[PDB]
Amino acid sequence: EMSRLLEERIAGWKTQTSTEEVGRVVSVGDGIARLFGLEGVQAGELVEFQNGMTGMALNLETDNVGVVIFGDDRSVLEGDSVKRTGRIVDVPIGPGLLGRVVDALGNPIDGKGPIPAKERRRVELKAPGIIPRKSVHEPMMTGLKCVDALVPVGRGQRELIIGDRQTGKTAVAVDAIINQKEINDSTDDESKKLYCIYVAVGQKRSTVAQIVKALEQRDAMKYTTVVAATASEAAPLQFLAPYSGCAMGEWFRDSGRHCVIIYDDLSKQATAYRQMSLLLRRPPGREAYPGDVFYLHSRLLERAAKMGDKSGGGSLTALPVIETQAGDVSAYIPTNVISITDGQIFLETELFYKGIRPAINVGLSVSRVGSAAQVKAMKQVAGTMKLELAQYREVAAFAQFGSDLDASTRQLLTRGTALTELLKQRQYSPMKNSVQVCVLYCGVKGYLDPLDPKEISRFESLFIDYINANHQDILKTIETEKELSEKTEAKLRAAVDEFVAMNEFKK
Amino acid sequence: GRIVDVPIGPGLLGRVVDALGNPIDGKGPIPAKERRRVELKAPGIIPRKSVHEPMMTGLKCVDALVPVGRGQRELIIGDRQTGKTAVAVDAIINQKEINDSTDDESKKLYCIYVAVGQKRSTVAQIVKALEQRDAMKYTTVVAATASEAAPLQFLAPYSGCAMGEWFRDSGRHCVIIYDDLSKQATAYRQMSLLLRRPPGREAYPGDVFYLHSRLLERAAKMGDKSGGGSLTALPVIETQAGDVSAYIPTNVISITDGQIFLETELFYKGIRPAINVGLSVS
Amino acid sequence: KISPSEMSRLLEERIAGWKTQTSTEEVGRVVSVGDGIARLFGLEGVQAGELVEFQNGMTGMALNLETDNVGVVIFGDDRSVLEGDSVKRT
Amino acid sequence: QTLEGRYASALFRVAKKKNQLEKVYGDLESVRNALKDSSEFRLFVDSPAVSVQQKLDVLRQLVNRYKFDPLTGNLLTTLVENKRLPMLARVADAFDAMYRKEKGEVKCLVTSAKPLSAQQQKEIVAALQNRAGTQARLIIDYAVSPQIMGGLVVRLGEQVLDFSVATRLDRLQSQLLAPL
Amino acid sequence: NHGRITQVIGAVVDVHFDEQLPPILNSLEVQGHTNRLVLEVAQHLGENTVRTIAMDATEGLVRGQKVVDTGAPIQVPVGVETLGRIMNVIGEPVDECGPVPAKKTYSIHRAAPLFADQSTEPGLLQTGIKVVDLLAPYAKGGKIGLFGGAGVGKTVLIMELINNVANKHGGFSVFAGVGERTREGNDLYHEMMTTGVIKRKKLEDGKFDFTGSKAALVYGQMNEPPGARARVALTALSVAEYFRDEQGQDVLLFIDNIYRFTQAGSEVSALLGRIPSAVGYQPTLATDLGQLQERITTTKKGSITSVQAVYVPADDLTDPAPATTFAHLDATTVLSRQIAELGIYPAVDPLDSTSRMLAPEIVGQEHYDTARATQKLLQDYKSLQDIIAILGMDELSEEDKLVVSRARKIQRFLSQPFTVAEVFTGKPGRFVELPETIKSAQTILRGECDDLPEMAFYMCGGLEEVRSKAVKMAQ
Amino acid sequence: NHGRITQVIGAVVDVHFDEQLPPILNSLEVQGHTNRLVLEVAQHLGENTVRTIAMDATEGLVRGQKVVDTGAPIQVPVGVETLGRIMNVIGEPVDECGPVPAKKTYSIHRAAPLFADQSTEPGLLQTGIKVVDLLAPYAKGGKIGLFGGAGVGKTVLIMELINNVANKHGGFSVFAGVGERTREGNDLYHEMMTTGVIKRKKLEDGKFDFTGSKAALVYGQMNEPPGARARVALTALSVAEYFRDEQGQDVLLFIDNIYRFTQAGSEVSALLGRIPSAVGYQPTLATDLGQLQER
Ligand SMILES: Nc1ncnc2c1ncn2[C@@H]1O[C@H](COP(=O)(O)OP(=O)(O)OP(=O)(O)O)[C@@H](O)[C@H]1O
Ligand SMILES: Nc1ncnc2c1ncn2[C@@H]1O[C@H](COP(=O)(O)OP(=O)(O)OP(=O)(O)O)[C@@H](O)[C@H]1O
Ligand SMILES: Nc1ncnc2c1ncn2[C@@H]1O[C@H](COP(=O)(O)OP(=O)(O)O)[C@@H](O)[C@H]1O
Repeated sequence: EMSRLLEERIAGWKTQTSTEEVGRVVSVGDGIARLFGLEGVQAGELVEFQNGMTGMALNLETDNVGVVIFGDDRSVLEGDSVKRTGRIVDVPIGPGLLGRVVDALGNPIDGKGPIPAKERRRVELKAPGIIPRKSVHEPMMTGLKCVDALVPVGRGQRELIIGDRQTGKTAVAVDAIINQKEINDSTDDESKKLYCIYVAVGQKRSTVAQIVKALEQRDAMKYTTVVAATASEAAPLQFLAPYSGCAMGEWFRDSGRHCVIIYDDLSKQATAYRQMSLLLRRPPGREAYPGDVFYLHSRLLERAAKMGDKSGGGSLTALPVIETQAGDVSAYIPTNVISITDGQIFLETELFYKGIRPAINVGLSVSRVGSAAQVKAMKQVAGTMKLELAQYREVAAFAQFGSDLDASTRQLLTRGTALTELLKQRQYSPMKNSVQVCVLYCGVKGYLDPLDPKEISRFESLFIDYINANHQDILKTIETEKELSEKTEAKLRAAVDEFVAMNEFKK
Repeated sequence: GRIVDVPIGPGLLGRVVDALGNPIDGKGPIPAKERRRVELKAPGIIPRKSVHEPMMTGLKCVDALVPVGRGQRELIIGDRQTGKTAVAVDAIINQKEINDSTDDESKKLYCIYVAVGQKRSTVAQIVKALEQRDAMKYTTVVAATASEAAPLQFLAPYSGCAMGEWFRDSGRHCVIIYDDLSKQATAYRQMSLLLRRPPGREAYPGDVFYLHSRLLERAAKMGDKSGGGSLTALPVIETQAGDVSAYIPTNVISITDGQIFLETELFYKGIRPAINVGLSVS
Repeated sequence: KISPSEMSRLLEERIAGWKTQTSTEEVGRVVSVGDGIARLFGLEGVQAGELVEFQNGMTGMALNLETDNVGVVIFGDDRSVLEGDSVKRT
Repeated sequence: QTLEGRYASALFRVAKKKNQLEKVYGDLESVRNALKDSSEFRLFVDSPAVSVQQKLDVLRQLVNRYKFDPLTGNLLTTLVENKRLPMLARVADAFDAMYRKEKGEVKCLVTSAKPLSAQQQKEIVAALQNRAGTQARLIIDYAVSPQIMGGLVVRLGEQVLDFSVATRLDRLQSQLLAPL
Repeated sequence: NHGRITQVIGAVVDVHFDEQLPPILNSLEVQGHTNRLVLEVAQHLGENTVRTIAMDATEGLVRGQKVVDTGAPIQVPVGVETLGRIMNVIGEPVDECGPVPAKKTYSIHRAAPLFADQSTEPGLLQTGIKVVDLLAPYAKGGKIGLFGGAGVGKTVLIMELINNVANKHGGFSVFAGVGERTREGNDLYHEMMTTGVIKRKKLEDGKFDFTGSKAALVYGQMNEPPGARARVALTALSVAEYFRDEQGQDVLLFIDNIYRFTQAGSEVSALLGRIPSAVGYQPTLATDLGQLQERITTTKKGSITSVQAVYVPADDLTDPAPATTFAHLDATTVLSRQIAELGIYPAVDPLDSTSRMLAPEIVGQEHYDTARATQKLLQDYKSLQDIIAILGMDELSEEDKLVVSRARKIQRFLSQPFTVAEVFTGKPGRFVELPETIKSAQTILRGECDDLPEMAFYMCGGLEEVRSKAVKMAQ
Repeated sequence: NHGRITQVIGAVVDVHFDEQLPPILNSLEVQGHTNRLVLEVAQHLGENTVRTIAMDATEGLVRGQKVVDTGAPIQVPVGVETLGRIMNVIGEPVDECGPVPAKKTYSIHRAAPLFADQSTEPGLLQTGIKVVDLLAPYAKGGKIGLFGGAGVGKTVLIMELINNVANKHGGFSVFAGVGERTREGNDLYHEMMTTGVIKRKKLEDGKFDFTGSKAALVYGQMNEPPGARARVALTALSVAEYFRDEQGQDVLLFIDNIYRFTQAGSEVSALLGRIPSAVGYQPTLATDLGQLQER
């Protein structure tokens, strides 16, 4: 009717009509952008700006479109053109990410090439339900004595590593990663192998590089992948990276494999969500955190599951990590995650400055699964260990009066101190399960009570080498039967007697 | 064209009604011919007199150490589950002898119980406790419960004062017990925030003082020319962690002729009623 | 939500083709008053921190320059200022 | 009151004073029709990629290339200067309503089913002697709650004369349930 | 009626109808979508526009998609066919056992019973727990609250009450989960199919027969939006109102984390355009709760006993949500972390806990006096905490030392090993009757157990176990 | 580009361009008054309008005043000529000794090192102090807190660390004053000129000769507005990244206080209208601290 006039004057009018798949930036700021156009855009859709930057179509207003930029607000200008990718925010998955550091969106950063691609599972998917899920009935060998004994981690669990800074959270995580090497190399069957994902949020890049170097050192990247969203990276990317890791693990969960994700910082994810909300003008709440933080965390943590018999049988554990402030667990975020998780591993600065490392408290650390995430051989020992440690914790208030107290109390204090000095371990030095069972047997059969505390280190080491040199048959019989029968028990007592004979100690 | 108004009279005695005078007992309509405006101007300085008559509460520590007159406004402030409703119910129950042993309406004391935010189970329990003792032929009740909308919760105490001004003006006496007077302020906050009015501190508006002053200045003792009536007031307040440094408790303490504090330490030590006679004054 | 340029005394000129924008950068009209603040339309050219002077002898400081108005703080009481009072720079 | 109300009042005023009413009325009607028929003029108005100078140039070329007054051009220049061009439609509607209200009202009206030319004539003449407004362009409708008696609303808001069966019946009943 | 989507903001959807609008609370079905997305109307805005809340995720919606109005609110089936079955907020079963072949459907939204149709009769419950049977007796046909933070044993306490009540109830029951762990949901389903509370039978041709079940299940969990979390309790209440209105039966109603019913509103109102209250909560925080609670009430037709778990964020009991909720309860039980850190379980604070069924006209005079004496003792022990922390027990007199001894003894005696805790505690469970609890408390107050130690009362039930444990500990 | 001012709200200047808007963080120079004013873009708003934070005061500014776009962010000069000098956030010297005749310039907003260009081998830093090297060993590429005011020997500790690291490791150093007292800056400058950390030798013509020194200085004075106290650590950090990247050295960087960086960030966020976080701090706190500290 009159379009000739606009075509004549504007000189480029006919092209700006198709606003269904292409749009135009209008405003920029605070990681948010406003576009005019893109009427056929889906919510949560991935969007591609002019200069290669990307974003998520978060809000679809009546005329404008509100977009979140996965980057810094310098590669985006008012006037820039915007396209539709036609798909929801997605990330690659499968084998090919193993041994690979990646950003939130599967883009590599270690400088070794591109990453192959499956059908690019989505990110904010819904968790499973009640029928395909299954209860947890098998362990996840972490390699820490106190954990595998008193706070056992299952296969299908969601357990929290909570503690102040410089307490050994990344250390627990990396020992849990390194211990899976022998189990994976010895099996060659993905139904028994356990993969892993390590998500860094707000973490120092040098620390991430050191972690990756220590894993390549110890050959612990054949079965792990890493997802880095560091302090310099944007807030949307920190908000994403956990979901990208969980989407990478959903492949194993749905393919019958087993896996474990370690979100090394969730408080930074929550800080970034608070940031995005306050920059989106949303109304703050308790500690300025919005109300969608519980939903934010539970969307992510409710995916960790043990699939059932008809859904393949796979599994996906989850070891989220939380930093506190002066040991306060009555705060908002710790309680929000404790109301989501099935356990707790607590870490202290008192024990970490004294020297007890790993500084895993045992009165505050718990586990809902419990004995069902143990083997019978380790049940039979860790039960007695937990009982004796409870007794020692009870009666340690009056330890200075040990001379005034009965022989029973002094024996309890001696056994408890021996166990406490036996739960100690070095950095980057896990232990097999049979070795753990042997050591805790030695500990709970009074073989360490008369022995001096400081000797228990070299004692333990020598004993380990002994049973790794002579009694390999015992070790394999334990690893096979998953039980301490009377025959293996007598063999082990004989070996312990031969060791205390052949070796000299302070007491 | 009508400003919001409610019926008044002795047809309310023995009956249970909502914020607007509509009955909910389920037995009959409201036989009252005269109405009265809900929000009204309190009486001024000249048509008043000093407080000289006592209001027998039935308790001992109250009647001895924190006495209450006819024309007073005494606050009952404490924590949850301390004996606030029980104090008011005993004040109500003590009057049946005084009323049975006379036919002088100038000496009988009628009663009004406004319940804001309460649950219908609790209101029914109270009505049952009163019927079991024949303590309904001189009381009325105004139930603006939680399912009942915010404006009804906001209007119920003014409706009670409207029902009591009939006694105050007609030469008779009266007592009115506002129960959960903080739910009124909750409802006002709710209304102003859904009407997009801007808040103050603790998200309340600034008109809370003019919300409670209008209401409590209707309690009064009139002179011998205006009949000689009276309207006593006994508001009730629930504090949290004993914090009386808050806004609503502070306002209501600052606009009352006394205080009756109630504590859980004294409630569990064995002192019941758990009235602290140091902080409590009149 | 309306701007001072959109009021129905100016739009009766703009619609009528009146181009009497010869009103200089020195003079403006008061638009709103309250609590020691005034809001003017015009004075495109006034500096921030500059002194301005009203009809009735008083003076004020221009602080919040804006795209559609100018914000002024008064060295006195608001009973003197009203209803399009002329404001001139110094 | 509103923004479109402001511009519509200003335009109705000036076009009644100086240029003419009918000219600006036809101009606004033509613009509204081009807006609702072209389907790209609307996007030209809404889009922010168009510069103010291209906007004014295309608006002046529409002025010259079409039967167009100077008042409407000044309106468009004002709306562009103040970022109010999307309110062209609303403004046009506001301009439309006033003129037809000045001249003659349109009224709604309800029956049960099709009446006859006879009682239709009676209805229109009765409503005309009631209005004393020489121009009346009405509506017919069918809602059967008011049983058959002719209910209506002569459109000025403060007169909804409820000549109906069921309504008078129920009002009477609720009246005669009074006590004594 | 057909409508179009115009705008989408998270869990909120703005829709435009042409001819005729739907009223509020009505349900709308989105058509151009993978799953069955349902929207519940909440507001009207003008321009024939309507605001709605989505019962699922909005990822994939388009400005232009089509919506159909069902003409009525959400409808959940009712009958004896919902028994022994799980059902989400929209009534769809997620048990993977077939559809729900129920004749009649009820609306999620119903007005509460009136004032005249209420019946407040004082009864008691046999929970088997000492603390509540003694100091906070539970009311048959009333509301009960378990207030607590995170990790204090609410879910464990509810599972114990289920084991000790529902199995010994006979009537019907319902369990709602509003933001609880799917793990414990599956665990409850399997424990019910074990204990016979749910009696599933696999007919041939893949059919199922839940005949014999005595518990319904409604689950809207943490993996759900706020709109799908703020409308589950209403579904469960409809399911129970069917029973206690038509069937006339007495029902139980366990609810897990009612706090989410508020949290959802708090993460929705900001998107609905409402001004936030003190801590970001709603202005409708009291009415949205009362319209839920007033449907829970004993009446002349039937009875609802109710057991609600109330979260306490940041261990702050002064929050507006629990503050409001305190006014609606007939019985209360406040769990504490200071008491849980001592290893006492159930970690009930008997001073913040209370009830209305403790008066001498309901429980006897010996029960009343024992409870009040215990409260006096525990308050007298609380009053010495400061001076004990600073100076020590040696400063105290002998009456105060006796008080401290008996208070620690009765603290440790008010601890019970449950049956559901055997998996991570090992020790078997101990049901405890009321006269036994009362005799034991009487003796501990009198002084017939001062000779015993303090750790002999830990997890023993009655006193015969305590004396046997003191004997064995003497060695 | 060339634009015009449209409004002035304290230290928040809104500017309008006709075409080819500048990106965010770019620099803009105001034209038409003394005391050269520079505005850093921070936000786009529509209508071809942008928002900017000023590095100096806004008194005497006019609407419609002309503005030029430099086409890049604040660019500080770098080189061995910046040794011994003092510089403000905009690279200008404030020591009254001449201009910085450097052959290069670096932006103050630079991306951090990637994951590939990072050393996995940690190593100590040989300071030369006994208690330090014994009980609190420093690290290369590390960040060391220093809790202490005056009356303790902090300035002397600083100068000794500088001198020893320059003698042994051959590395240069940088000192950033984030909202410091002016007399304190004067005292530090004269103490350096006394102790030999700076070598300011006069020349015959009347110029100065900043010969072999061991520390550059970047000062954002207290009298400067927020935005300078916020982009000073970044200025010094780019000055140090020059030595790290190109010269290939192990350098130092002393920061007079890191709390004033946060003060300035919170101020800037309040001016720009961002809703403050828990204790008034901005919502971009950890993000900005990471943008700083990951370099
Ligand atoms: N079992 C251990 N044995 C020896 N050294 C240990 C042990 N655990 C931790 N350390 C030391 O504690 C320091 C911190 O290590 P780690 O990175 O694991 O802490 P973190 O929990 O990640 O703290 P943050 O995340 O706040 O940096 C390291 O210097 C480490 O060498
Ligand atoms: N003199 C008393 N003797 C025995 N018991 C009492 C006495 N006074 C109060 N109680 C008990 O105090 C509890 C609360 O009763 P009441 O109805 O007064 O609640 P309240 O103080 O109004 O607080 P709230 O309404 O918030 O629950 C009840 O358990 C009651 O039995
Ligand atoms: N009867 C009990 N005896 C000993 N410990 C218990 C008992 N019940 C719970 N605990 C502890 O309570 C904690 C979990 O309680 P639960 O109510 O499920 O958590 P939440 O309140 O967050 O839902 C576990 O650590 C569990 O070991």
